Amino acid sequence: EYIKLKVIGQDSSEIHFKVKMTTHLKKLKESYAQRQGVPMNSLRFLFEGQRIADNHTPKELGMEEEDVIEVYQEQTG
Amino acid sequence: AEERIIVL
Repeated sequence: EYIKLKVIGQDSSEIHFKVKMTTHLKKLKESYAQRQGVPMNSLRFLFEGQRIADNHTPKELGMEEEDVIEVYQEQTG
Repeated sequence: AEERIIVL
């Protein structure tokens, strides 16, 4: 039982991910970062403006089909 | 850009 999530980057590009309700979102963050060629934790991934932790899952965050995750650069000093 | 779906 998968849902599809839509990850939108700083340049408005999109990558979609098919995940289970039990998938640890670390897997999504790592995959996205790998495809951008940057370290995972150099980015911040937000769902409804709130930061996604490594061991969050779609179930824990109440995500549904076609929900959007936004990706921003990490904030700096 | 083409559609990109990654299955985890």
